[PDB]
Amino acid sequence: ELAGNAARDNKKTRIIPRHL
Amino acid sequence: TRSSRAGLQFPVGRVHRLLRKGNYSERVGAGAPVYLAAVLEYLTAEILELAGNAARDNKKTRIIPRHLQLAIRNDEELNKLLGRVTIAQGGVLPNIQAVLLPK
Amino acid sequence: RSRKESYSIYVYKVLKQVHPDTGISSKAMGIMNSFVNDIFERIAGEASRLAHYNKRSTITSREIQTAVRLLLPGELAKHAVSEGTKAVTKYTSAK
Amino acid sequence: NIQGITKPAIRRLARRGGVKRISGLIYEETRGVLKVFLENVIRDAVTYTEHAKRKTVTAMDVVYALKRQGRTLYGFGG
Amino acid sequence: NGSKNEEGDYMYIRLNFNSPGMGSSVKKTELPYEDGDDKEFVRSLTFRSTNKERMSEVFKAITELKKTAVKRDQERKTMEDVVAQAQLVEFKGRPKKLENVFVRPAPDSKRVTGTLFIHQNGIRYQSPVRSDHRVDILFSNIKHLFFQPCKEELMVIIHCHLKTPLMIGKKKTFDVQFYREVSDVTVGDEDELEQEQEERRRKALLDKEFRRFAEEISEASNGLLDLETPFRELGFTGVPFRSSVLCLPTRDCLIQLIDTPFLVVTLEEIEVAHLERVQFGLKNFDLVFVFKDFSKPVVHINTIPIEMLEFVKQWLTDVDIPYSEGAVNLNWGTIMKTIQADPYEFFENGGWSFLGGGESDDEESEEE
Amino acid sequence: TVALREIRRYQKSTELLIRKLPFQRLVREIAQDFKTDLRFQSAAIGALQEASEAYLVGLFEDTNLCAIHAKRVTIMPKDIQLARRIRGER
Amino acid sequence: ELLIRKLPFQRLVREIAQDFKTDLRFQSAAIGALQEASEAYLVGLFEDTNLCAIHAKRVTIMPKDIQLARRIRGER
Amino acid sequence: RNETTNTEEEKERLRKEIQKQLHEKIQKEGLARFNKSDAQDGNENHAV
DNA sequence: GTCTGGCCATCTTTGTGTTTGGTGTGTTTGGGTGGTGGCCGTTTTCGTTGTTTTTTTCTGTCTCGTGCCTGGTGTCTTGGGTGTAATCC
Repeated sequence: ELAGNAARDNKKTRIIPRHL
Repeated sequence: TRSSRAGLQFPVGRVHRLLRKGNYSERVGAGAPVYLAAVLEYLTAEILELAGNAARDNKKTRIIPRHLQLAIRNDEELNKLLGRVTIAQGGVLPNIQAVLLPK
Repeated sequence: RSRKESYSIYVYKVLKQVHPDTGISSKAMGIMNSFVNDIFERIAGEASRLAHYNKRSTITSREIQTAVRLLLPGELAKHAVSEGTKAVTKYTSAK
Repeated sequence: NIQGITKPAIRRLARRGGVKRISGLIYEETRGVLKVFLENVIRDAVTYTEHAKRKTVTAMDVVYALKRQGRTLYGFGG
Repeated sequence: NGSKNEEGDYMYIRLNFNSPGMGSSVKKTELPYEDGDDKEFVRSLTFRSTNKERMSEVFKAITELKKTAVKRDQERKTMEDVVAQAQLVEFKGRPKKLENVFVRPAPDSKRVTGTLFIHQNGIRYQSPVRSDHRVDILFSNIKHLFFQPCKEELMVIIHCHLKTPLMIGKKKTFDVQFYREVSDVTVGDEDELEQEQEERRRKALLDKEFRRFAEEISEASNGLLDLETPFRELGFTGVPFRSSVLCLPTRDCLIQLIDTPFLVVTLEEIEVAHLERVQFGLKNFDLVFVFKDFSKPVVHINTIPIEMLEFVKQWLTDVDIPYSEGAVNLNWGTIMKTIQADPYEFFENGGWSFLGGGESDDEESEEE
Repeated sequence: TVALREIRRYQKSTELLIRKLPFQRLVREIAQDFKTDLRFQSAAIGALQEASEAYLVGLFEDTNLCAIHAKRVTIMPKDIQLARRIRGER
Repeated sequence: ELLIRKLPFQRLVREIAQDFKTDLRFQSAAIGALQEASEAYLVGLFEDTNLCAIHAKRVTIMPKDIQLARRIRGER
Repeated sequence: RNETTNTEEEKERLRKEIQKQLHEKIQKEGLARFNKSDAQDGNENHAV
C-alpha cells in the first residue's frame, strides 16, 4: 500500500527499490 | 567414559544429549561433541586463569564476580567476545577521563 | 527431587587444574555456568545455520571447527582449534 | 513511583560513570529514559509470562527478555 | 591591504589597492570603484625607507585607519534598516507590571532582573540597576505575541516578534523575549515529595502570573495583538541552527523560543515547503521553507526524524502549504538568485514544478 | 574534589545504588498497566535492577564522552539525546 | 546510483581477499552487494559524524568526530 | 485493518488532491503577481 | 593532612566436602541412508585490447569558519575583620 502511494506520488506506474 | 578416552574433564555424553535434544540436526556426528567440549574447556580454562590472577592481584583466594568482570574487560579478545553481556555485581573498570583530572 | 544439571563440578575441576590454591564463590559459579550455556548456544546455532546452508543433516566436527573460526577472534580461535584438533585426534587414535 | 528515583541516586550513577558535573534537567531526562527501557523490558517479560500461562513473573522471563533485546545477563540461571 | 618587509638597512612597504580580478569580499551590488572595462587600475605600489621605526608606525596607522573605516561602514549598514519608531506614551495612572523578569537579547552583558510595564501604546522593560537600560516596544511594531508555559521546561516566557527590528544595546533584533526561570535548588522520601510538590506549585503560579500578564498585553492593544500559545502535542524535533530543538506549531507560526537564536516562521509568508533527503534507508530528512518575498533567505530545519515525515506532510496540507520532496539537497542560494533575476520567466516555465523530482510522466516498466 | 572522591569510591564498589523498595514500587506501577494481579520473584526485581543500572552507567559513560567532545565538564540533556540518537535508540 | 567506481572497488576487494586465500573467484553480484553495503555503512557513519560535528557547534567534520562515532557505536 | 487503510489512503488521496490544488493555485498566483511589463522594467542592480 | 593499602573487631551465610543412591552415559550389535567420491557437462569468471570521454587531478584564489582569548555571571568555601559586648583599674 505505502509503496504504491510513494510510486503514485512520483507519477510512476512501476514500484522500484526507491519506493520500497 | 567418553571424557576419559579423549583425555577430557567435560562430559561428552551430556553434550551429545543436549545436541540431540536441542533440535539442531537430524543426526549428529561423533566428532562434533568432542571438539565442542574441548573448545569449551579451553575457554573456561582461559577465563579461570585470568580470574584467578585477578583475584590474587586483590589478595583473595576465592573468585567473586568482580574478578570475572575485571578479567573479561581487561582481556582484549575476551572483551571483544563478551561485548554485550553484563555481569551482576561486576562493576566497572576504574577510568577517569584526562580532562576531568584536577589541575 | 529436582535433579537439574549444571557445570559447577567441571568448572571446579578446571579451576583446580589451572589454579590449585584458589576457590570460587557460588555467584561466580553461576555466572560461569551461564557463560558456558551461552557459548554453547552460540556455537550450536552457528553450526545449525551452516549445516542448513550446506544442505546436510549432520553436525560433524567440520561444522564445529568453522563455527569456532567464525565466532572467536584470531589468536583465540587458533588456540581453540588447536585444542579441539588435539583432543579429537587423541580420542580417535585410541578407542 | 517514578519520583522514587531521587536526585542523589542519579548523581551516584553518574559518579560511577565518571561524570564530574551534572545539569539540572539530567534527572528528568534520565527518568524518562529509564521509564522507556523498563517499559520495553517488562512488556517482553509479561509477554513471556502470559505465554507460559503464569501469573507470576519469574527470573527466566526477565533473562529471556534481556536476551531478546541483546542485553545478555549472567548469574541469574541463564 | 599592505605588507611590510625588512631588507638590510631599508624597510619596504607594499600597498595593494582594489582592482577587478584581485577583488574584495564585497557583493556585486556595491563596488569600491566605478564600473569600467576600459579603466586601468593601480594594483600595488612598493616604497622603501632607511628609517625602519617610522615606516612600521606608518604601516600600523594605515591598518588602523582601514579598521576604523570598515567598522564605521558596518555600523552604517546595521543602522540603515532601523526604522525610527514613535515615542512610548506613559500611562498616567498605576501601570500594570510584571516583576523579576529577564530580557533577551540583554541590553548589557550583565544579566539583570527587571520590571515589565504596560503603557498606552506599548510595553516598557526597566532595569532597577540602571535607568538607561530601558527597552520600549510599541504595540504597532509587534507582529506576534507568544506565551510559552513552564510545563516540561525550566522557564516561563513572553515573546514579542517584531515587524521592524529594534536596536537593543549593540544588537539589532526582530525578537524580544521576557522570561523567568523556575529552576530552584530545594534540598527521606517525604521531604523529596514535598520539594517536588513545592516546585509544581511554583511552576503553576508563575504560568498563571505570566499568562494573565500576556492576556493584559493583548487587551491593552485594543485587539491589535492576539495571544498565541504553542501546541506541544504537534511538536517535532529538528536543527534550524546548530542545536537539536523542539519546533512547536502555533495558530499562525512555527516557533522555537527556548534556545537562542529564536525561530519564528509565519505560516502565511511561506510560498512552498521542500522536503530534502527523502529516500529509502535514511533516518532523517531536512525541511526547507521558501517565502513569498524572494529577497528573504530560505529557512532550513535539518535532521528531522523520518518517523515524523507523514505527520509533517499532513500538517503542511492542513495549513494549505504546498510541499515537494527530493532525494538531494538543493543549492537554494543559486536558485533564489535565478528566481530574483526574472520572477516572471520562472512562473512562465512552470514555477515550482521542477522540485517534483523528474516529471517523466511515463510507466517505468523496469521489470522485463 | 568531592566529585572525584565519589567517582573513585563508586567505580570501586559494586553494590546497587538504587533503594530496593522504590524500584520495586516503580516496577509494580509500570507492570500494573499491562495486567493486573501480577507477581514478581525477588530475583526478577534484582535482575531488572542490575540491568537497569548497567544500562544507565553505560549511557552516562557515552554522555560523558559526548560532553568532553563538546569541551564541557557538565553533561546536558542534548548530550543524552545525541548519545541515544548515535547509538540508534531514538 | 553507486558513488564509488566499480572497477577500482573490484580491485580493492580482490586485493583484500588476496590475504585469506590465494586466487579466489568472485561473483559479480557479490561485488555489487559488497559495494551497496559499504556505501550504506559509510553514509550512516557520515550521518553520525555530521551529528557530532553539529553538536560541537561546527559545520566541518573532523577525524575526532569519526572516532567518537565509532566509539559510541561500539566499533573497534 | 484493510478497510481502515483504504479509508486512510482515500483521506491521503484528498491530501494529494489538496496539494495539487495548492500547486496550481500558487502557479496562477505568481503569474498574476508578476506581469511581462515588470520584467521589461528590470531594475538592473548596476553596481552603485 | 593526602591517598593507596594490610589489617581489625564482629556479621553473615556462605564454600568445600562426604554421603546416599539413581539415572544417564557407556558397551554391544543391527540397519538404512547420508555423505564422499568420481566423471561429465557447460556456464561464468578471468584476461586482454582498442577507442571514447567522463572523471580525477593539480592549482590557484579568496573568504568563512574554526579556535583562541576575553568579560561577566552563579556557585562553595576560606579567611580577615569588627562591632557587639563588658569589667576592671
